[PDB]
Amino acid sequence: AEEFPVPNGFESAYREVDGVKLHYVKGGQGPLVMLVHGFGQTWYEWHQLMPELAKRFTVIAPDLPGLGQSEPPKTGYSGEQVAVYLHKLARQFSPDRPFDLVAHSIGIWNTYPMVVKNQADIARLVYMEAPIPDARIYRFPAFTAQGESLVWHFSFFAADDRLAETLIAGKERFFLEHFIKSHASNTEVFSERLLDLYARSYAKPHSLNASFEYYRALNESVRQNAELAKTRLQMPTMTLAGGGHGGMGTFQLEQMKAYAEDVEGHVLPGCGHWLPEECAAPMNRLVIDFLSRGRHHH
Amino acid sequence: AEEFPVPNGFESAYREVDGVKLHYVKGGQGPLVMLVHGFGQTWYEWHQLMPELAKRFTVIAPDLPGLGQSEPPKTGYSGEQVAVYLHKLARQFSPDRPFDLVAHSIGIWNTYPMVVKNQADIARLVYMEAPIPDARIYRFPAFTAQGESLVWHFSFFAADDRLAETLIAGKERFFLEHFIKSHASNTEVFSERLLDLYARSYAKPHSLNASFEYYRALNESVRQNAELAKTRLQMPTMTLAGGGHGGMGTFQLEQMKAYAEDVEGHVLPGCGHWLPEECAAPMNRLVIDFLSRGRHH
Repeated sequence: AEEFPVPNGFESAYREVDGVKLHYVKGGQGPLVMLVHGFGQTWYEWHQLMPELAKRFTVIAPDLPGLGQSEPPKTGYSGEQVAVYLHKLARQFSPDRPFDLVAHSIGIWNTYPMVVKNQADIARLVYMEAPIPDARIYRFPAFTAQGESLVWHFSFFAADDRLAETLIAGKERFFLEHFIKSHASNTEVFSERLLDLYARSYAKPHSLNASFEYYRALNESVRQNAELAKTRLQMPTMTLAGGGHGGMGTFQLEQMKAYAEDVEGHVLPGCGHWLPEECAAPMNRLVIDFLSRGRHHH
Repeated sequence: AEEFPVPNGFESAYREVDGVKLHYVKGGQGPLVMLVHGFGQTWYEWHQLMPELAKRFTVIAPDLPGLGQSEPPKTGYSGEQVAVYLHKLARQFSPDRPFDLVAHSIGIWNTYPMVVKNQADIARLVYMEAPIPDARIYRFPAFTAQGESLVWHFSFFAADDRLAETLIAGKERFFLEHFIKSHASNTEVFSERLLDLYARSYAKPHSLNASFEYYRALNESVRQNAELAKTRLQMPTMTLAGGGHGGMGTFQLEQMKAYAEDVEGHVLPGCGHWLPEECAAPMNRLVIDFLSRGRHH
């Protein structure tokens, strides 16, 4: 059985990486593009982009360790630790040439270290909708004049005593609907059915815990990145962010300018945090065009 | 039936104020001092201070509307609305003389408007461990280099769709122990027995909901106070804050300086948010001494 429907022409499969069984969905032909999902979701957030991208590239979309159908990490949930798994997975499929990387939400946290440490392995980079973990995250407000702030969940999820697991267990669907809609401009794109699918996946006990362990390691990731960022990124990079309610707006590109020498950014009006679903068509177009400036299958 | 044990020589009673039945505990004789508790607690947080103050003052400690044994407010949960109930309650017991006020946590939110609107009724004021609702609250961080921040719960509690009640219902005792200890320096004073008492009170469905309605009204309280703060407080004021884990530190006094002409402040080392329980000896002493500068028994 599969947690999410696999697009025609794609395969659902697994690979062991450093003793951890990673799930991914793969299809297409040509140079490799790895798509990395974020919190509250799985490989499936990429299911609309995948068929289009697969016309020109080999596309792989893994589940992050502990989430979807991937085994939890055996090392830890810090960015540097998780990035090893994703880098080695990509290298299994693209040993002889650099690959492209697209990441959303905590997919950014879990890839930045392997990007900065293995720059020759990364042809082009697309990051969307989340800060790279650094001191900037300590500036986001706890509360706003309009109500709940964007990232108070960083504290909720990082809290000890299994605070988040304990409160959310038995209420996973309820919580995820609130969380998704509070970070969305276009809530309509999230059908009750789609919410059901995502909720059932992250409700698996080890996945509910894994979700929050990423946040429990966030300060460690910030400290790791303080050292890593001494080396700027040199590959062509694009950032995307939502310009509507729930989105990062200008923050995404502005932060990335501090990390990357060669970066272009777009803010998508009318879209929030969940770009692949809220603004599928324009997001897909921007990603496909940016990656197609490089070598690919015709 | 009582949720918490009354100190010897005190009485547990109720007063109807504007159609709302308020619970309070009262004892002593002399000029009136009203003690107003905050979130996660009830009048009981004052139970150690109460007998000491009662040697020189008439002491009243009410339960905030909807919390402890008090009915929910009929108007609303904004500071200005709740302050009416508390001002009227105090004035029933001290109709002809100013009274003293001590408030902790959201007790501050629920008293500030009646202090600024009725300055002649307030002889001396002690505020501890919470911001007065104003624009400064939007500057607190969501996350810190140590972990969870002081006031991320403002967002959690204010969130739509009854987010906090829905998640916390059935898990009130677990949640309260985490919340209290995460905001404490001296966590050891929160025995399982004491936590059981506080949890059973706020787990009453209407109390769990009321708790969060104060936060859902927070932005309204900020808007209210923007107008009220055009007049500085003129009565003697003291602020207390914890200097340990979970405490407000220097913020308490620094904010109060913008509100009060006559203010002295203290930061208590090794103490977090829960001053009456974490640091009873020094906190009680500071409060008794400050209030005893004025007329007492």
